[PDB]
Amino acid sequence: SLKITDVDVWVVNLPLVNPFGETRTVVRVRTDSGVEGWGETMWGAPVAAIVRRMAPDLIGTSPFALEAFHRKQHMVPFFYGYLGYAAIAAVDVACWDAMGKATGQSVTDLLGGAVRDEVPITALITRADAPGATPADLPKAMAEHAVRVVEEGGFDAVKLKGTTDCAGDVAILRAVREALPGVNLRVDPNAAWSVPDSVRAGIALEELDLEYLEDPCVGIEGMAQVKAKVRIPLCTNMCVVRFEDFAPAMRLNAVDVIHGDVYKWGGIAATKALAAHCETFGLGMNLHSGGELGIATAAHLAVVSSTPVLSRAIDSMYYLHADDIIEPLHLENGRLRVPSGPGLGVSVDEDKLRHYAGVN
Repeated sequence: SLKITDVDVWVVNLPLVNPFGETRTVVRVRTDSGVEGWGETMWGAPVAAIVRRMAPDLIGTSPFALEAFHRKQHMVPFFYGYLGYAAIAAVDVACWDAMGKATGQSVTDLLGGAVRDEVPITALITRADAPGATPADLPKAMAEHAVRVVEEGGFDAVKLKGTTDCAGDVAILRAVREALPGVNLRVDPNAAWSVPDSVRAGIALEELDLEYLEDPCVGIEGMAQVKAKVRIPLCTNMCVVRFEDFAPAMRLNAVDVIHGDVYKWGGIAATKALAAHCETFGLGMNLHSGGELGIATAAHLAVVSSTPVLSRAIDSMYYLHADDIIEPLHLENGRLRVPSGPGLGVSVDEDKLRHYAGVN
Protein backbone atom coordinates (compact mmCIF):
# COMPACT_ATOMS: atom_id res chain seq x y z
CA SER A 1 0.00 0.00 0.00
CA LEU A 2 2.64 2.51 1.07
CA LYS A 3 0.64 5.18 2.88
CA ILE A 4 1.66 8.58 4.17
CA THR A 5 1.69 8.65 7.97
CA ASP A 6 3.01 12.15 8.61
CA VAL A 7 3.61 15.50 6.93
CA ASP A 8 5.83 17.84 8.95
CA VAL A 9 6.75 21.40 8.05
CA TRP A 10 9.63 23.59 9.21
CA VAL A 11 10.50 27.16 8.26
CA VAL A 12 14.22 27.89 8.34
CA ASN A 13 16.68 30.76 7.85
CA LEU A 14 20.02 29.93 6.25
CA PRO A 15 22.99 32.25 5.71
CA LEU A 16 24.12 33.32 2.25
CA VAL A 17 27.58 34.33 1.09
CA ASN A 18 28.84 35.73 -2.19
CA PRO A 19 32.15 34.01 -3.06
CA PHE A 20 32.94 36.93 -5.36
CA GLY A 21 20.17 35.55 4.73
CA GLU A 22 17.36 33.48 3.23
CA THR A 23 14.13 31.86 4.42
CA ARG A 24 12.83 28.51 3.13
CA THR A 25 10.06 26.04 4.02
CA VAL A 26 11.08 22.38 4.39
CA VAL A 27 8.65 19.46 4.31
CA ARG A 28 9.03 15.80 5.30
CA VAL A 29 6.66 13.09 4.14
CA ARG A 30 6.67 9.98 6.33
CA THR A 31 5.34 6.61 5.10
CA ASP A 32 4.26 3.50 7.02
CA SER A 33 7.17 1.76 5.31
CA GLY A 34 9.74 3.84 7.15
CA VAL A 35 10.58 5.71 3.95
CA GLU A 36 10.80 9.50 4.26
CA GLY A 37 10.74 12.16 1.55
CA TRP A 38 12.05 15.72 1.79
CA GLY A 39 11.13 18.88 -0.07
CA GLU A 40 12.18 22.52 0.10
CA THR A 41 10.38 25.55 -1.28
CA MET A 42 10.34 29.35 -1.05
CA TRP A 43 9.41 31.69 1.80
CA GLY A 44 8.36 30.87 5.34
CA ALA A 45 5.23 31.53 7.42
CA PRO A 46 2.68 31.92 4.61
CA VAL A 47 3.92 28.93 2.57
CA ALA A 48 4.31 26.78 5.66
CA ALA A 49 0.72 27.65 6.59
CA ILE A 50 -0.64 26.41 3.25
CA VAL A 51 1.20 23.09 3.54
CA ARG A 52 -0.18 22.42 7.00
CA ARG A 53 -3.69 23.15 5.75
CA MET A 54 -3.14 20.47 3.08
CA ALA A 55 -1.43 17.94 5.38
CA PRO A 56 -4.59 16.33 6.77
CA ASP A 57 -5.63 15.53 3.19
CA LEU A 58 -2.43 13.51 2.54
CA ILE A 59 -2.55 11.18 5.53
CA GLY A 60 -3.39 7.68 4.35
CA THR A 61 -2.59 8.37 0.70
CA SER A 62 0.17 6.86 -1.39
CA PRO A 63 3.10 9.16 -2.25
CA PHE A 64 2.70 7.70 -5.75
CA ALA A 65 -0.75 9.27 -6.16
CA LEU A 66 0.46 12.68 -7.39
CA GLU A 67 -2.22 13.10 -10.08
CA ALA A 68 -4.89 12.62 -7.41
CA PHE A 69 -3.10 15.02 -5.07
CA HIS A 70 -2.74 17.87 -7.56
CA ARG A 71 -6.35 17.57 -8.70
CA LYS A 72 -7.41 17.66 -5.05
CA GLN A 73 -5.52 20.95 -4.51
CA HIS A 74 -6.27 22.59 -7.87
CA MET A 75 -8.04 25.58 -6.35
CA VAL A 76 -5.23 26.32 -3.89
CA PRO A 77 -3.22 28.29 -6.48
CA PHE A 78 -6.40 30.11 -7.50
CA PHE A 79 -6.49 31.80 -4.10
CA TYR A 80 -2.89 31.65 -2.87
CA GLY A 81 -1.18 32.44 -6.17
CA TYR A 82 2.56 31.86 -6.37
CA LEU A 83 2.79 30.75 -2.73
CA GLY A 84 0.09 28.18 -3.46
CA TYR A 85 2.09 26.58 -6.27
CA ALA A 86 5.22 26.74 -4.09
CA ALA A 87 3.50 25.01 -1.15
CA ILE A 88 2.20 22.29 -3.46
CA ALA A 89 5.64 21.92 -5.08
CA ALA A 90 7.31 21.22 -1.71
CA VAL A 91 4.92 18.32 -1.11
CA ASP A 92 5.30 17.22 -4.73
CA VAL A 93 9.08 17.01 -4.39
CA ALA A 94 8.89 15.18 -1.05
CA CYS A 95 6.66 12.55 -2.65
CA TRP A 96 9.07 12.07 -5.58
CA ASP A 97 11.94 11.71 -3.12
CA ALA A 98 9.90 9.10 -1.21
CA MET A 99 9.04 7.33 -4.48
CA GLY A 100 12.68 7.04 -5.48
CA LYS A 101 13.54 5.67 -2.05
CA ALA A 102 10.63 3.23 -2.12
CA THR A 103 11.80 2.01 -5.54
CA GLY A 104 15.53 2.26 -4.88
CA GLN A 105 15.73 4.52 -7.92
CA SER A 106 17.00 8.06 -8.48
CA VAL A 107 14.31 10.64 -9.21
CA THR A 108 16.23 11.14 -12.46
CA ASP A 109 15.62 7.53 -13.51
CA LEU A 110 11.94 7.90 -12.65
CA LEU A 111 11.77 10.91 -15.00
CA GLY A 112 13.18 9.18 -18.08
CA GLY A 113 16.83 8.77 -17.16
CA ALA A 114 19.83 11.01 -17.64
CA VAL A 115 20.66 12.57 -21.00
CA ARG A 116 23.31 14.74 -19.35
CA ASP A 117 25.20 14.42 -16.04
CA GLU A 118 26.54 17.97 -15.65
CA VAL A 119 24.39 21.08 -15.35
CA PRO A 120 25.95 24.46 -16.24
CA ILE A 121 24.80 27.47 -14.20
CA THR A 122 24.69 31.24 -14.70
CA ALA A 123 26.49 34.06 -12.91
CA LEU A 124 24.29 36.99 -11.88
CA ILE A 125 25.72 40.50 -11.78
CA THR A 126 23.88 43.49 -10.33
CA ARG A 127 24.81 47.15 -9.96
CA ALA A 128 25.19 46.32 -6.28
CA ASP A 129 28.53 44.79 -7.29
CA ALA A 130 30.03 48.21 -8.06
CA PRO A 131 29.11 50.34 -5.01
CA GLY A 132 31.73 53.00 -5.69
CA ALA A 133 31.15 53.40 -9.43
CA THR A 134 29.57 56.61 -10.74
CA PRO A 135 27.20 56.58 -13.73
CA ALA A 136 30.10 57.19 -16.15
CA ASP A 137 32.27 54.57 -14.43
CA LEU A 138 29.60 51.94 -13.71
CA PRO A 139 29.97 50.23 -17.14
CA LYS A 140 33.73 49.60 -16.88
CA ALA A 141 33.30 48.63 -13.23
CA MET A 142 30.70 45.99 -14.09
CA ALA A 143 32.75 44.65 -17.01
CA GLU A 144 35.77 44.16 -14.74
CA HIS A 145 33.61 42.41 -12.16
CA ALA A 146 32.05 40.28 -14.89
CA VAL A 147 35.46 39.17 -16.13
CA ARG A 148 36.49 38.30 -12.54
CA VAL A 149 33.39 36.20 -11.87
CA VAL A 150 33.70 34.33 -15.15
CA GLU A 151 37.35 33.42 -14.59
CA GLU A 152 36.94 32.69 -10.90
CA GLY A 153 33.72 30.74 -11.39
CA GLY A 154 34.07 29.19 -14.83
CA PHE A 155 30.54 30.29 -15.80
CA ASP A 156 29.38 29.77 -19.40
CA ALA A 157 26.73 32.45 -19.06
CA VAL A 158 26.30 35.84 -17.41
CA LYS A 159 23.08 37.63 -16.56
CA LEU A 160 22.64 41.31 -15.71
CA LYS A 161 19.83 42.44 -13.40
CA GLY A 162 18.35 45.34 -15.33
CA THR A 163 16.86 48.45 -13.77
CA THR A 164 14.44 51.24 -14.70
CA ASP A 165 17.54 52.92 -16.16
CA CYS A 166 17.37 51.42 -19.67
CA ALA A 167 20.19 53.55 -21.04
CA GLY A 168 22.40 52.51 -18.15
CA ASP A 169 21.66 48.81 -18.53
CA VAL A 170 22.50 49.02 -22.23
CA ALA A 171 25.75 50.85 -21.42
CA ILE A 172 26.69 48.07 -19.00
CA LEU A 173 25.89 45.26 -21.43
CA ARG A 174 28.02 46.87 -24.15
CA ALA A 175 30.99 47.02 -21.76
CA VAL A 176 30.48 43.47 -20.55
CA ARG A 177 30.17 42.13 -24.11
CA GLU A 178 33.28 44.00 -25.26
CA ALA A 179 35.17 42.46 -22.32
CA LEU A 180 33.67 38.97 -22.75
CA PRO A 181 33.20 38.33 -26.50
CA GLY A 182 32.28 34.67 -26.11
CA VAL A 183 30.12 34.42 -23.01
CA ASN A 184 26.38 33.81 -23.28
CA LEU A 185 24.98 37.16 -22.14
CA ARG A 186 21.48 37.95 -20.81
CA VAL A 187 19.61 40.85 -19.18
CA ASP A 188 16.63 40.69 -16.82
CA PRO A 189 14.86 44.02 -16.12
CA ASN A 190 12.16 42.09 -14.24
CA ALA A 191 9.49 43.84 -16.27
CA ALA A 192 10.72 47.27 -15.18
CA TRP A 193 10.89 48.79 -18.68
CA SER A 194 7.92 50.24 -20.56
CA VAL A 195 7.15 48.73 -23.95
CA PRO A 196 8.45 51.79 -25.89
CA ASP A 197 11.67 51.79 -23.85
CA SER A 198 11.98 48.02 -24.31
CA VAL A 199 11.86 48.45 -28.10
CA ARG A 200 14.43 51.28 -28.11
CA ALA A 201 16.80 49.43 -25.77
CA GLY A 202 16.21 46.08 -27.49
CA ILE A 203 17.12 47.56 -30.84
CA ALA A 204 20.32 48.97 -29.32
CA LEU A 205 21.17 45.56 -27.81
CA GLU A 206 20.80 43.57 -31.04
CA GLU A 207 24.46 44.21 -31.90
CA LEU A 208 25.53 42.36 -28.72
CA ASP A 209 23.92 39.04 -29.75
CA LEU A 210 22.50 38.22 -26.32
CA GLU A 211 21.29 34.69 -25.61
CA TYR A 212 18.02 36.35 -24.63
CA LEU A 213 16.24 39.40 -23.29
CA GLU A 214 14.42 38.33 -20.13
CA ASP A 215 11.13 40.00 -19.13
CA PRO A 216 11.87 43.55 -20.29
CA CYS A 217 8.23 44.58 -19.81
CA VAL A 218 4.97 43.46 -18.19
CA GLY A 219 2.29 41.19 -19.65
CA ILE A 220 1.78 38.93 -22.63
CA GLU A 221 0.53 41.96 -24.57
CA GLY A 222 3.63 44.06 -23.96
CA MET A 223 5.99 41.13 -24.54
CA ALA A 224 4.34 40.26 -27.86
CA GLN A 225 4.90 43.87 -28.95
CA VAL A 226 8.59 43.70 -28.06
CA LYS A 227 8.97 40.40 -29.95
CA ALA A 228 7.38 41.92 -33.04
CA LYS A 229 10.09 44.59 -33.28
CA VAL A 230 13.23 43.42 -31.45
CA ARG A 231 15.48 40.78 -33.02
CA ILE A 232 16.63 39.11 -29.80
CA PRO A 233 15.21 35.91 -28.32
CA LEU A 234 12.61 36.92 -25.71
CA CYS A 235 12.38 34.99 -22.43
CA THR A 236 9.94 35.02 -19.51
CA ASN A 237 9.18 33.62 -16.07
CA MET A 238 6.63 36.34 -15.34
CA CYS A 239 4.03 36.56 -18.15
CA VAL A 240 3.70 32.77 -18.61
CA VAL A 241 3.84 31.12 -15.17
CA ARG A 242 1.05 28.55 -15.44
CA PHE A 243 -0.46 26.48 -18.24
CA GLU A 244 -3.51 28.76 -18.40
CA ASP A 245 -1.06 31.36 -19.78
CA PHE A 246 0.46 29.08 -22.41
CA ALA A 247 -2.17 28.95 -25.17
CA PRO A 248 -2.76 32.73 -25.11
CA ALA A 249 1.00 33.42 -25.15
CA MET A 250 1.45 31.15 -28.17
CA ARG A 251 -1.46 32.60 -30.13
CA LEU A 252 -0.16 36.11 -29.47
CA ASN A 253 3.47 35.14 -30.21
CA ALA A 254 4.66 36.66 -26.94
CA VAL A 255 7.81 34.64 -26.20
CA ASP A 256 10.67 32.60 -27.69
CA VAL A 257 12.01 31.05 -24.50
CA ILE A 258 10.22 30.02 -21.32
CA HIS A 259 11.72 29.55 -17.84
CA GLY A 260 10.61 26.43 -16.01
CA ASP A 261 10.63 26.28 -12.20
CA VAL A 262 9.21 23.46 -10.12
CA TYR A 263 8.42 25.79 -7.26
CA LYS A 264 6.60 28.23 -9.51
CA TRP A 265 4.66 25.58 -11.49
CA GLY A 266 3.75 23.35 -8.56
CA GLY A 267 5.77 20.22 -9.25
CA ILE A 268 8.11 17.99 -11.21
CA ALA A 269 5.59 16.47 -13.60
CA ALA A 270 4.29 19.95 -14.48
CA THR A 271 7.84 21.00 -15.36
CA LYS A 272 8.43 17.89 -17.49
CA ALA A 273 5.09 18.72 -19.12
CA LEU A 274 6.23 22.28 -19.82
CA ALA A 275 9.38 20.91 -21.46
CA ALA A 276 7.17 18.90 -23.80
CA HIS A 277 5.11 22.03 -24.57
CA CYS A 278 8.25 23.99 -25.42
CA GLU A 279 9.53 21.38 -27.88
CA THR A 280 6.13 21.19 -29.57
CA PHE A 281 6.09 24.94 -30.10
CA GLY A 282 9.75 25.35 -30.92
CA LEU A 283 10.49 27.34 -27.78
CA GLY A 284 13.76 27.37 -25.91
CA MET A 285 13.58 26.54 -22.20
CA ASN A 286 15.71 27.06 -19.10
CA LEU A 287 15.11 27.00 -15.36
CA HIS A 288 14.51 30.05 -13.19
CA SER A 289 15.90 30.20 -9.66
CA GLY A 290 13.98 31.56 -6.69
CA GLY A 291 16.71 30.99 -4.09
CA GLU A 292 16.73 27.19 -4.04
CA LEU A 293 19.15 25.57 -1.60
CA GLY A 294 20.39 21.96 -1.63
CA ILE A 295 17.15 19.97 -1.57
CA ALA A 296 15.38 22.24 -4.07
CA THR A 297 18.41 22.42 -6.35
CA ALA A 298 18.64 18.62 -6.23
CA ALA A 299 15.07 18.34 -7.55
CA HIS A 300 15.91 20.78 -10.36
CA LEU A 301 19.07 18.87 -11.27
CA ALA A 302 17.04 15.68 -11.70
CA VAL A 303 14.71 17.51 -14.06
CA VAL A 304 17.49 19.06 -16.14
CA SER A 305 19.38 15.76 -16.24
CA SER A 306 16.41 13.89 -17.74
CA THR A 307 15.17 16.67 -20.02
CA PRO A 308 16.68 17.18 -23.51
CA VAL A 309 15.42 20.74 -24.11
CA LEU A 310 17.06 22.04 -20.91
CA SER A 311 20.42 22.35 -22.67
CA ARG A 312 21.28 25.85 -21.46
CA ALA A 313 23.18 27.12 -18.45
CA ILE A 314 20.37 27.43 -15.89
CA ASP A 315 19.82 30.27 -13.44
CA SER A 316 20.95 29.22 -9.99
CA MET A 317 21.80 31.14 -6.87
CA TYR A 318 23.18 27.91 -5.41
CA TYR A 319 26.74 29.25 -5.56
CA LEU A 320 25.71 31.62 -2.76
CA HIS A 321 25.04 28.79 -0.34
CA ALA A 322 26.88 28.45 2.94
CA ASP A 323 25.60 25.96 5.52
CA ASP A 324 22.63 23.79 4.49
CA ILE A 325 20.58 21.00 6.03
CA ILE A 326 22.05 18.52 3.57
CA GLU A 327 25.47 17.66 2.20
CA PRO A 328 26.79 20.19 -0.35
CA LEU A 329 26.06 19.43 -4.00
CA HIS A 330 29.01 19.07 -6.38
CA LEU A 331 29.53 22.51 -7.96
CA GLU A 332 32.77 22.71 -9.93
CA ASN A 333 33.93 24.90 -12.80
CA GLY A 334 30.52 26.49 -13.40
CA ARG A 335 28.59 23.20 -13.41
CA LEU A 336 26.55 21.21 -10.89
CA ARG A 337 26.72 17.43 -10.85
CA VAL A 338 23.43 15.55 -10.64
CA PRO A 339 23.22 13.57 -7.35
CA SER A 340 23.28 9.77 -7.71
CA GLY A 341 21.57 8.07 -4.75
CA PRO A 342 17.93 6.90 -4.49
CA GLY A 343 15.31 9.64 -4.57
CA LEU A 344 16.82 13.12 -4.75
CA GLY A 345 20.17 11.68 -3.69
CA VAL A 346 20.56 13.81 -0.56
CA SER A 347 20.56 13.22 3.20
CA VAL A 348 19.03 15.70 5.63
CA ASP A 349 20.67 16.66 8.94
CA GLU A 350 17.73 17.00 11.33
CA ASP A 351 19.79 18.67 14.05
CA LYS A 352 20.68 21.51 11.67
CA LEU A 353 17.10 21.64 10.43
CA ARG A 354 15.93 22.03 14.01
CA HIS A 355 18.72 24.58 14.55
CA TYR A 356 17.79 26.80 11.61
CA ALA A 357 14.10 26.61 12.42
CA GLY A 358 14.99 28.22 15.74
CA VAL A 359 16.91 30.95 13.96
CA ASN A 360 13.78 31.74 11.97
